Amino acid sequence: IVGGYTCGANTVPYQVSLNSGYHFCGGSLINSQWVVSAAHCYKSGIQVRLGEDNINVVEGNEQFISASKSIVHPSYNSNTLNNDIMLIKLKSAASLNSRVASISLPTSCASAGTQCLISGWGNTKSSGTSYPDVLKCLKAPILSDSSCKSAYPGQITSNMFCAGYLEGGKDSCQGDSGGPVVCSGKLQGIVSWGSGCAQKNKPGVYTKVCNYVSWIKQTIASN
Ligand SMILES: NC(=[NH2+])c1ccc2[nH]c(-c3cc(F)ccc3[O-])nc2c1
Ligand SMILES: [Ca+2]
Repeated sequence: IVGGYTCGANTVPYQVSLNSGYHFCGGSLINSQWVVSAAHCYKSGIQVRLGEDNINVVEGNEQFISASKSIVHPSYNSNTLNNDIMLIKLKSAASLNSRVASISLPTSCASAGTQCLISGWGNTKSSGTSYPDVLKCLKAPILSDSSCKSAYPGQITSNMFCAGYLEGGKDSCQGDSGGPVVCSGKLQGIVSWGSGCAQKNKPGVYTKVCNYVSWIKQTIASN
């Protein structure tokens, strides 16, 4: 997260860290046994780490659970990143409490101008790499579809939306992929891609979760 602030320990209780010997992507807990992340974060050997603040220190509240299976959307296109969503089923259910809690799926899509919270342990520098130990937060608005298509002509599909600042300086970045974009208490986006990080007129692009709620529900119901 570039231009963000320290969230504060366990203030984003649905945030998870996907780990394979190091943090490589974020994710969101949607119920005690499932996590939603980005399809491009897929790899085998994933351990889901819940209740984290400093990912390099066991401070208490952490729950490390192995993934039993990861389900990448069947129509995920790795060249366009269209349908960049994946569901991860945990080997055992997590113990939910005030520090580890799930976030709700939306019933309607969010409008331009909606203010959202983006969080993650990704790079905090736009020019270079500085990875934080604790969770960073960023408040950012959803941009109109015309400004998003004007910024990335021919690369935005109806399953994506832009959020951020066209002046540059505040954005999600590498290491934040798969993490949450929460607006009014509902999970509206998944950190997916962008051109560099916090560059002027190049806002971040997010997977539009409201287009996948029936898919998520039907997939969880059958697995
Ligand atoms: N500017 C952004 N809003 C952004 C967000 C997530 C990213 N994730 C990545 C990324 C880069 C890699 F080289 C490998 C995996 C990633 O998720 N770049 C990203 C850029
Ligand atoms: Ca920790």
